[PDB]
Amino acid sequence: VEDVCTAKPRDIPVNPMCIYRATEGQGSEQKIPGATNRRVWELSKANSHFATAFYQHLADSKNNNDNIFLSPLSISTAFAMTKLGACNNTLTQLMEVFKFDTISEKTSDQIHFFFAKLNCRLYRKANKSSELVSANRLFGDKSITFNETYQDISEVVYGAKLQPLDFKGNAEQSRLTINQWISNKTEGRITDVIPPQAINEFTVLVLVNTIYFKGLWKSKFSPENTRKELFYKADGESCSVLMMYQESKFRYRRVAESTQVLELPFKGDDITMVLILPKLEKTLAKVEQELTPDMLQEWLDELTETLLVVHMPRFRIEDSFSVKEQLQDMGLEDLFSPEKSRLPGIVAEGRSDLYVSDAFHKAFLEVNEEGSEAAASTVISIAGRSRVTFKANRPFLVLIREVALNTIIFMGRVANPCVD
Repeated sequence: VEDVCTAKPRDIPVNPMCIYRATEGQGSEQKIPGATNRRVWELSKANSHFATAFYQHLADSKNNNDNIFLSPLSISTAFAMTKLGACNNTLTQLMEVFKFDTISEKTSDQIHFFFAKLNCRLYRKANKSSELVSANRLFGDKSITFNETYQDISEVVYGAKLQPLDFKGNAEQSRLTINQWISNKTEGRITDVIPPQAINEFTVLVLVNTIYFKGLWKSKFSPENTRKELFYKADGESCSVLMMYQESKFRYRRVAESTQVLELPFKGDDITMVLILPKLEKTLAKVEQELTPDMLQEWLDELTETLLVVHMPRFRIEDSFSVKEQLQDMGLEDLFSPEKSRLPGIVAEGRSDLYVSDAFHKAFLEVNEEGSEAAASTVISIAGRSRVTFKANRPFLVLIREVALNTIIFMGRVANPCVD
């Protein structure tokens, strides 16, 4: 069994309460993937536009000397899970902000199928490759009878089991139970996401998503060619880092405005790490400000195995934030206003007032001699009740693609590596 996605020949129970809907029309392409639904391609593309669109926004909100790291795929999954229960305008905005309107189908109900199609085609049993894994769960207050078909399109399409907690009474204790589920599901890395008073008396459903990844480098680094070196911080100050070094053949190009893009694949070429180390004289800010997921030229043009002598800090960056600030700026407004939020698919017995009170995300990355472990979580809580050389020793951005499907699984700016 490997879920609904590729059952046998098949069909799924997907039909929520409301449906939205003319697509983007120009571009929003497909890799000449003549196959029935090769929508999953345009889903990954839509998803990756939101990833760039969400980073450009978060990076602007974040002081340039801070590290950023998120898993745009975690963020698109946890909200497409919530768009099941949405309706009317809340739905027009979830389709619009997360770019789901770009997938060429005429109806929002379809996107859910295509997400289970790309998820099955992503966390698959790769007994060589790596460890890319996800776990979605819907925890709701024991006292609310939840909507039965919600409950189930979630079992099928997202693998999200309902778990009753006693939010209403024992909410502080309930926060500890979800926070620990996330710990377990990310191999103890994304610890305590949900901040101290985020869940209380009136939380109806907390829904959580996770994504964990471990991968060994193809071309490992030697613990002996690991000297300390200065990393010249984003602010022009510097710190001592344990800087890894190796000589190898790797995909590479020096792209627009001498912004070097390296791809270092993990064990058995499915997942890679992309590093964008922009020239000395530039500022990573510029390259952050003009990022466009249709700058995939950058990525796909370095199919030129090139002999690098690579220097790279081994670091550990950990980060968390509120997706509610930046999504509001992105345009998702109705979903968070108790006034304007329309979500009738989630509750049966009340069915009405529910809104997203806050929405969190925490992330992790340890890159090191033998490989890297990344982890990520999102919980959206809802309430209402009813010898060329590439010496990366200065800030750079990090992508972690899953090549086959092209899905930016994680994205970051390691701007200060001498943190733990």
